[PDB]
Amino acid sequence: THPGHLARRLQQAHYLLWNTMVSEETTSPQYAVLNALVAEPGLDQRTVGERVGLDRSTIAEVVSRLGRRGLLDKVRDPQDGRRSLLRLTDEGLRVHRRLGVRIARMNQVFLAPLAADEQAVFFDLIRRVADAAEGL
Amino acid sequence: THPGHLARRLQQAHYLLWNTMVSEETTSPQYAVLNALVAEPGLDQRTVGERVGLDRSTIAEVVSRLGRRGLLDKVRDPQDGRRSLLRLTDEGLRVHRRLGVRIARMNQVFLAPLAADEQAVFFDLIRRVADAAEGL
Repeated sequence: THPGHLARRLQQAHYLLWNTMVSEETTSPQYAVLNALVAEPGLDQRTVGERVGLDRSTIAEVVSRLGRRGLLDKVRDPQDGRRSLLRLTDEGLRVHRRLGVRIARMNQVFLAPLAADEQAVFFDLIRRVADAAEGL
Repeated sequence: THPGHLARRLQQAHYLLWNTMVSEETTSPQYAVLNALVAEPGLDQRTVGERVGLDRSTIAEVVSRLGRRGLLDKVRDPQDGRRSLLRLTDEGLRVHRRLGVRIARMNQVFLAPLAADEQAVFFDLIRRVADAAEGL
């Protein structure tokens, strides 16, 4: 059987579709940051890292890259000088919108070999397996 | 729904169980190397990397680590001087055997929230999804 092998395949297959149907340039974590900042403009970097579940070094790297692409701006907080506020640029908003449409299409294509009834089973079974393993 | 999120969870859950039920020291790729060398003692490093699907740098790192733990030996090929033959030590064989038993138990526990009929569905659905995505 080999369910460890199968789980890695499933995750890799999703990563492959992200790269072919969403973007070869914007990664999933980068998009999550744009997404968090659409919902909460001006959120500080530390909190943005928390929203998307990234450590301080990875969020620093993501923010630097999005900054260099002109997709977000970073301002030192006027009040607390040792936090930085992040805000999307006009182009960052545009990129977030375009990618969102592609992501929705991509995930529909990912699940498309399954009939609607099977997709619900797919989620149920995988959730039960992941939940039980993480519950020890 | 978010199937990309779910796929990463499933893979992470398996990685968590490997670490708690198999070994915190021997990784999955390291075990795959021991496993390949039980089946084919004396296989060269390049081919071992091919059997387990690792690039030349990752296999080099795995082999160095297993070597330092006294689990495998490396000999320059008498014929072709620029290939290296790998062979498990007595302890490498013992570790492979003990881990194998743990891996079998771990994978049974991983799939255990599912009834036998559901486990077959779990494999069928995930394979269909991964196969279709990798077929573009």
